[PDB]
Amino acid sequence: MRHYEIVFMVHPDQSEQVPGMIERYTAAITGAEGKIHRLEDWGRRQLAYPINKLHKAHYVLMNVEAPQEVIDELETTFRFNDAVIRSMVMRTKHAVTEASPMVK
Amino acid sequence: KFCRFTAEGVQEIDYKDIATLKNYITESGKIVPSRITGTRAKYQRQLARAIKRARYLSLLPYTDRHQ
Amino acid sequence: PVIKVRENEPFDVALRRFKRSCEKAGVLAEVRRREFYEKPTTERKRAKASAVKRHAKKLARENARRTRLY
Amino acid sequence: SLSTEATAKIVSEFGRDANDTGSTEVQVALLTAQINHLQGHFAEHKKDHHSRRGLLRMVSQRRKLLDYLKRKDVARYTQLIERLGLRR
Amino acid sequence: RKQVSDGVAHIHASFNNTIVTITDRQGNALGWATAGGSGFRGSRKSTPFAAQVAAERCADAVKEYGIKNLEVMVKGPGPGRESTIRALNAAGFRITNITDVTPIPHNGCRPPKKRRV
RNA sequence: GCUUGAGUCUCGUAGAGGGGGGUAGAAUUCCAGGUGUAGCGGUGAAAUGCGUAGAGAUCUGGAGGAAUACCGGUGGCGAAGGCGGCCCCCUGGACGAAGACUGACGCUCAGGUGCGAAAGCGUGGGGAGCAAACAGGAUUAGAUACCCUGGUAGUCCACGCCGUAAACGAUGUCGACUUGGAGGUUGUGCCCUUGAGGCGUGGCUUCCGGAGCUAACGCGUUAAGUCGACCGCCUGGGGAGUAC
RNA sequence: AAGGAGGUAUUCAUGUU
Ligand SMILES: [Mg+2]
Ligand SMILES: [Mg+2]
Ligand SMILES: [Mg+2]
Ligand SMILES: [Mg+2]
Ligand SMILES: [Mg+2]
Ligand SMILES: [Mg+2]
Ligand SMILES: [Mg+2]
Ligand SMILES: [Mg+2]
Ligand SMILES: [Mg+2]
Ligand SMILES: [Mg+2]
Ligand SMILES: [Mg+2]
Ligand SMILES: [Mg+2]
Ligand SMILES: [Mg+2]
Ligand SMILES: [Mg+2]
Ligand SMILES: [Mg+2]
Ligand SMILES: [Mg+2]
Repeated sequence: MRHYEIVFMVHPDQSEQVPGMIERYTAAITGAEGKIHRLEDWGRRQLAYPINKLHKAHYVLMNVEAPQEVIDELETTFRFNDAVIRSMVMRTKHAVTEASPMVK
Repeated sequence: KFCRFTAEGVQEIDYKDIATLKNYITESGKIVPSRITGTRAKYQRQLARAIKRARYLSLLPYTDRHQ
Repeated sequence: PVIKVRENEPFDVALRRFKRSCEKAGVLAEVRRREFYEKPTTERKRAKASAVKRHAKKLARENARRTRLY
Repeated sequence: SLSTEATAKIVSEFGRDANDTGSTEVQVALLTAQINHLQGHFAEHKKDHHSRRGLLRMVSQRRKLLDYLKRKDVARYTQLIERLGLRR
Repeated sequence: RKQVSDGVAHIHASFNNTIVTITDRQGNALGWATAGGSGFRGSRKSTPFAAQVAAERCADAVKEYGIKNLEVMVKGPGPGRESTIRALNAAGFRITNITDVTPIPHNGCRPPKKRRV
């Protein structure tokens, strides 16, 4: 299993749905027996520049150990979901189960 | 001189650490050269990747004439 | 290079500060280099020649700093 | 390249002694598995000339090892090509 | 006519010519002036003095609106690039911001070929 | 038979190495609209050209193509050509540490096969910017040019063909030996890391220089030094890399 | 554009700014 690290920024209007989306993605990964090493909802953060004329996205970070097929499926879900403004998934060698600097 | 990263034995830049990236960018938003900063070459490349990833995630501005 | 006039700041000082900020940014140099298309061969040749010139004079100074001028 | 567990399985299968990795049979088996694996990749990416060069090196190395084994021990050569299904 | 007491001065300073345009904060243009209108032609219109007189002409043009505050946005590699700012200060506006807005590409379109002169 | 050459395995390291697919922002162009008015554009100086049907400028929205500022470095990677935003998938090579393993399995290579910048060709798309040809305006005694305003192939994509470059380090590949210094980059061992340090030990890489070599220029442990193995090539200049 | 200084260039507390 490959360690991934996902950050997906959500439209602030849809901030009330973020725990639901978090639960759905967690359930998918857990159903695929993927580990979840970190999950940190950063909240609204006042983006440096207006993405699609919108500010203050809901960042939400999540470090995961899961297979690549489920990651690809999750990426497709991100692309098709209008709620999430942006997302990025990056491979990592080791699961960094430590506190994030901004949360710290 | 005085490469800051090798002083603490940092393994990776961890782009989420904005404050360090703020030190290593200029007011206009571009990356300060390693010749000026004093960073080692390997950490400089890691720092450049981290800043670019942060710019994509909109934690840092590409330029000051953006928003 | 955004500049905002500080409280109790003279205009001439502000203008000189703005010129300093533009110099540090290197705007004029960038646009001037981008005025015309430089071929990749020309760019590589120019960079290499400049490095050679810099290195040569460094060696020249560091060596000729041990001689009797008079 | 090739995963660790797959390499361990091949070494166990073809090794005269389980820890004898340097065996010519083991090397040929490892090369054959890697060559067979890359067939799908190069079918997908016909323009990957840089990787195909490494593939050619593997093929040439395998035939050199096979020639050496044929010189040294004919029976081992026949058995190995039977195991791996290699034309001559 | 609609007094606003704060304007934006866009100074487009090319090598050949300098165009100064006073506008509202939102973007609607109020008045403009250029060295060509100032009468200088060619080698004389590509000089800082022409930019200064064009800035003065523009300030007179937008004098009707009674603008007091003025933020400056200077753009382009122009010969003067500064004489316009000095002229506006002399004309008697409070300069609030001095901002450079030169459009620098991030390795975009190919520039024209080098001149062989 | 042996283990020193060669190769395999264990753990890590750095890299614009390659292929495929997404995505980001700046910028150019065009379109629609608002504000606003007589110039804009260009040159050594002008004109062609564009603008009262409202240009240029300024603001908002949209479409599209191409390329990735800063970082960036006589830095890195690749056999060479060459490779530069970020992310994911597939994939090649190199190097270091400690060992274990096979046991000469090696080096070179005519024919042969493959890769091979740019321009060019075929079929089908795409087309923002740039720009051979071409058109116009200038310059000049002339200007089939340099300069200016436009501008088609092409530059981009997919699949084929072409197979040439000052494809250059003008230096074939492999191996061994021979004084040094200053750096860069990437590993790694030890010494109290007395905190950014001190002493080693590899790989790749830039400069200076000794013997030696060279016609000289210069090369100089990455040799053009002292040698060994294999291959390619030269025999005065033109005619000619031309004719058949 | 012209003149002066330092270096191969920076360490030179952050803060302030
Ligand atoms: Mg291998
Ligand atoms: Mg031009
Ligand atoms: Mg190399
Ligand atoms: Mg041949
Ligand atoms: Mg071509
Ligand atoms: Mg074609
Ligand atoms: Mg066509
Ligand atoms: Mg032309
Ligand atoms: Mg043109
Ligand atoms: Mg040839
Ligand atoms: Mg070349
Ligand atoms: Mg040759
Ligand atoms: Mg060979
Ligand atoms: Mg030398
Ligand atoms: Mg011929
Ligand atoms: Mg020829």
